[PDB]
Amino acid sequence: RIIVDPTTGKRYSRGKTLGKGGFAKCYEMTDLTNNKVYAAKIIPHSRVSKPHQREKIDKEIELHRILHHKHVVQFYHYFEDKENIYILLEYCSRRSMAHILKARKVLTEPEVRYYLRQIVSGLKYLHEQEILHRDLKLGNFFINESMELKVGDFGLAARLEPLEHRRRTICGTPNYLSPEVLNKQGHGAESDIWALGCVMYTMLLGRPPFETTNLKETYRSIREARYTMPSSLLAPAKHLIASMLSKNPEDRPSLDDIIRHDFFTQGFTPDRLSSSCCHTVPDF
Ligand SMILES: CC[C@@H]1C(=O)N(C)c2cnc(-c3ccc[nH]3)nc2N1C1CCCC1
Repeated sequence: RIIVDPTTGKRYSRGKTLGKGGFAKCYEMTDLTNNKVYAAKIIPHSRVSKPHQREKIDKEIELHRILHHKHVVQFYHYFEDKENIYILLEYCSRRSMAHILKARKVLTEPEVRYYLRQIVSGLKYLHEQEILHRDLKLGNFFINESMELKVGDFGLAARLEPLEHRRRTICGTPNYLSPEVLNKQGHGAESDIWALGCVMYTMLLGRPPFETTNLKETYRSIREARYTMPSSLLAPAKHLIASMLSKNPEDRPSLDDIIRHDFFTQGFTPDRLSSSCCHTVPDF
């Protein structure tokens, strides 16, 4: 099916569906004037009839469209017609880390380093733009044909705010509540670091350190920041976790500290991961 941008003339061809993405039905979409394929979110205006949800996509678009980095999903273009909003994004043929971890249960340490370095690279870029991601999770780490990771889905993302004027209410329903957010202190860069600690734990163990139901009954455990540290973890992995999930956000490492931790520096990390790793545990 041909889709024409009524503002420009520009023609696109819609391919196969890629699945549901919240407000969006997602599809392959080819720009006919370079012949490049994008992963597109197609959102009917009906799904955004309320002013707040209209503001929600507008914000996502506004923030995403200015980002350009190798480990951030590349925003291509957006337009609207009478029926839909179209957001064309970098096509990532190997799905997400959520799909990979579902298949693998647990990843090897060199793989954890491989993926984490790339997450840190993209997050660094974001934090220097003073943009907070606010929903870092495995499902938002998109993987391309060449096994390269891109951080995406900027649907809870916001610009950084000083504590004195900051939003103190929970924004959306993220995968990993910090202590500070649960203490009504709002979400800072350190809250993304939380969230990375939770990610690393999950990559190595296959389950999160705290419940992810976001039920009020879970709040005390998180805000204590007391959890099980399984013995199966190697010492450096344990130590790095342990710092990222510091109770006081001020005690958590910087992004530069994180990639220079013994967990990264004292182990093998290979330059390129094979696609078999979506599948099968790699060779020693
Ligand atoms: C468009 C939303 C999300 C996404 O944000 N990107 C960048 C993406 C890239 N490639 C793909 C992709 C290429 C081949 C299959 N999916 N998918 C992406 N998704 C999916 C679509 C359905 C749920 C999340």
